[PDB]
Amino acid sequence: MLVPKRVKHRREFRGKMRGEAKGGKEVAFGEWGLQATESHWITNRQIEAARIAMTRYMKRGGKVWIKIFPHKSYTSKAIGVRMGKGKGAPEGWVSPVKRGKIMFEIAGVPEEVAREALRLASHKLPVKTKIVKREEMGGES
Amino acid sequence: ITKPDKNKTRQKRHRRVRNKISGTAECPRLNIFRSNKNIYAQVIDDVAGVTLASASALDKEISGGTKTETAAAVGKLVAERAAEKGIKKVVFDRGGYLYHGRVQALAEAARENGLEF
Amino acid sequence: STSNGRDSESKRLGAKSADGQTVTGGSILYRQRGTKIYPGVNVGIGGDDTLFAKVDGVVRFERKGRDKKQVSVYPV
Amino acid sequence: MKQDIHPNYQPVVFMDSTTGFKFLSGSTKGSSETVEWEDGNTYPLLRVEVTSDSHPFYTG
Amino acid sequence: MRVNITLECTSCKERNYLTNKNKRNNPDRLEKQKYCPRERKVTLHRETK
Amino acid sequence: VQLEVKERAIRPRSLRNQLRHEGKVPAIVYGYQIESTPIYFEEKDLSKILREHGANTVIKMTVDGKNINTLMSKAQLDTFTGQMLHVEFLSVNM
Amino acid sequence: NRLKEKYIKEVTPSLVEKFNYSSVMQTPKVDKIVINMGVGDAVSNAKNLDKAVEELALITGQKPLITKAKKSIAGFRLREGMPIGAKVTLRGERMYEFLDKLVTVSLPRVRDFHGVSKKAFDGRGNYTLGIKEQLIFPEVDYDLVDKVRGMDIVIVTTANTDEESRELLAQLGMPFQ
RNA sequence: UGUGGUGGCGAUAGCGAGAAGGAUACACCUGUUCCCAUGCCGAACACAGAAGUUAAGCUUCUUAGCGCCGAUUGUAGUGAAGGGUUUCCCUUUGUGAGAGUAGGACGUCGCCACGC
RNA sequence: GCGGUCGCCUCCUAAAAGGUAACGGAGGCGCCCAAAGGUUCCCUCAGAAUGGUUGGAAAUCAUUCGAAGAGUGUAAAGGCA
RNA sequence: UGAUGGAGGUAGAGCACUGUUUGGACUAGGGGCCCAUCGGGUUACCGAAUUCAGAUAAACUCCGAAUGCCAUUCAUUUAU
Ligand SMILES: [Zn+2]
Repeated sequence: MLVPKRVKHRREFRGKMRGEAKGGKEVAFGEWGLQATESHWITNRQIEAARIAMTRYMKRGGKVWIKIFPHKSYTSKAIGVRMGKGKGAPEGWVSPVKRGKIMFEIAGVPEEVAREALRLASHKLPVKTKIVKREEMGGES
Repeated sequence: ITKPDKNKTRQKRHRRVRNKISGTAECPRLNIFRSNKNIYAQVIDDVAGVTLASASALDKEISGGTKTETAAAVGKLVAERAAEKGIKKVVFDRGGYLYHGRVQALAEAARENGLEF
Repeated sequence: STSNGRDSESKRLGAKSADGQTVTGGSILYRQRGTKIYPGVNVGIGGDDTLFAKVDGVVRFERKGRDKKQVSVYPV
Repeated sequence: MKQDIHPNYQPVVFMDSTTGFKFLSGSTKGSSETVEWEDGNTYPLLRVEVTSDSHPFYTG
Repeated sequence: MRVNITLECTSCKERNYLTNKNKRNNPDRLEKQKYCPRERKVTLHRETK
Repeated sequence: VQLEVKERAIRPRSLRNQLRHEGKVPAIVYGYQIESTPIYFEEKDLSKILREHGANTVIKMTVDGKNINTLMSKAQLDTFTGQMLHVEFLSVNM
Repeated sequence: NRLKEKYIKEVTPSLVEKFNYSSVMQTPKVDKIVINMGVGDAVSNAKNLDKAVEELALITGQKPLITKAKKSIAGFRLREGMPIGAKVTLRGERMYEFLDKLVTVSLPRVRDFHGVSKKAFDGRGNYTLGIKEQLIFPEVDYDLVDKVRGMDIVIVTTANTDEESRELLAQLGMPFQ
């Protein structure tokens, strides 16, 4: 149970949510980034697999931009228990992402290792991605 | 230290009394206005906001002092100019004060000179 | 079980007479808790922030500059 | 000035070893001796002889 | 601590009013100036004995 | 100098869903002397203005007339493709 | 008394000759002296407050207030409403008589004789000198004083700079070191 | 015409920053014997005055720095009508956002007295 | 069946009038005040900056900045400078 | 149905308070090791204070839709 990122509570349970679509919320700091094209949950461990697939084949530096935390609690029942009684134990820290967001921004290293490690993290996410720079820019920094 | 101003609190207490009671439809306001060397008193109305009658400090009859004497003179002039228009049931103001010192001097001179309260 | 299973009864607030109407002697207008609307002409406030129409007239709502609202009754 | 609450003091003459700095007040009282016009017509007995040059920060 | 108490009108002798006190504060007999319907004047009312 | 100026209605209605599937640009223009209209553009010419000078060019509106020197204010765009919508202008002139 | 008349004679024209006003209604004044005596041991006994109020009433012709807690600190053992300190103010000659007392009697009878510590500035000239001793003043009985406390005194003027407060109190005695 | 006094109108009235002012007004400043006052305190609070000075308050004027109010519109979202997978997305059709605005904006209107 | 629950009150689910169930998601009640009531007057907090013996992270202060960041006998909402 | 004024915090926006949490600049000089039996706190956090950019709400709000609901000596058409 390798959960990286948690919350200080002030609630325990949350409703099982609903997701339709989002917009905007583009490249801020890195020189390269993803775009999700789906709408699902993203649990704890997938971002740690993203960490490792970033950091190993990003050899010797190059900055990372983790941008998305889990916030919401899952639950789950107990096995062998009928339908009926209250919500089970909080087992999961899961935050959803819809199409158009950016999981990670990347700068500091030329494009080869960038597209490498971005492919290397994308296999350990259930989301088809794209690969975006600061492609369309209203200012030349 | 800045000196806090004084007329601000006086007009605050005006606001509290008017927001308690003005109600001046046919029973207008009496008016109690201080300065250093002067007493101003008017009769101001609602809804239109037009005065009815006043009594000047140092433009008219006699003096007096920081006393009842100017104030009784003002009360006489105000009650007589109210009797000119045939008005007997005015509602007071209070300035920003209690009824002690340049107040009941005006008040009872307005009372027993022929104005019902 | 869980510790839930604890609710009250719906005490049925909300306005019970809209604008442009005519009112009997002293009936309810918009039953509040907490002053959300300050009174106006011919309006009474009871012991439970309920609102009155004394003179039989026309209920209308107003501003208070920017801040909050005023019931207003006007006779014929 | 609220009645019946004040302590006791008068313009007490302050004697000195030099020149008689006799021009102030004091709470404690005593025998009324230097009832004088240029000074208090009160007690002198507070007779602090520090001349303000007894520790002459002003003079040396 | 608090007991259901009735005021006694010491004039007409009728168990007229009713109120509540806290007997940790007041070990006395409660005496106020209240009204009576049978007598129509403000009357000293005591605690029932 | 040689550009595309179309015109629109006050409310073109919920035909606006169609468009986006055609290749249209619905947007805002409000300016300095001439206040404010709706005006279409196309996508494959703004990117050719991006290679003319860059991202801070000089815009001259052509109905074979004089110019509205707009100096583009915002562009935040679509998910899932990343292309042109909501092209706000501002004619901060000479 | 005296220092009013020094303002008449020499101080206020020197303040004009330095600061170059457009009226004497532009001039800084001296108004308040605020005095504080807390105990803290009045958790145990307020008889320190008793004789402290006795000492203060023998200093000037007042009796102070009895200032309560306005907090609740278990570290100091405080609830609300626990009386702590006492407040004396000064006006009139009791300004100037106490000023000349500080010139003449008390302050040149304080051990480790150096003068007056300077840095009480507050930016806007608010010199508070937490006094070491209680036995300084000639009104003090050695046979009554039981602690080795001193005095909290707030002095408030209308001096607008620390330079103005320096020049005024230097022209009212106060040997800054 | 200026001041003072008392009125409404969403601060477009406001905050800042700066410049000028005392005929009168107002306000500070003189003192408390007198009414009254302090959980100490003529600082306020009430009084008895009129020495000074425009210093501050206050009045006029500037200023889009702060703050407020903002069209045109794009788009999300959404009623009615439809279709594929039903997680959702798309389309006919009315109706529109919040943002980011361009700009306005350092007031308008009421009554009386006095100086006039 | 064993467990747990059975009356009342504040929120959310509750689909922007009301209303609307679940062994749904939350908290409290079975009192208290002789003034914590009524009237009439007077006052403005939370904080933050600096100087200041006992005095320290803060006891009492003083000066300024400061729109609620406090309080409102008791649960929660809604109010109230 | 059309016209008219009204009840209000669902949809999206959802930052201003209550919240969650990201990276950049500053820090109060704190916690040391101390160089100590005052030049540096070099160096480790610079955290609180701030402070810039970017997000997140069923028990968040600076704001705020259609649509339904309530009314009208209203207008049309029909039978309630
Ligand atoms: Zn009786």
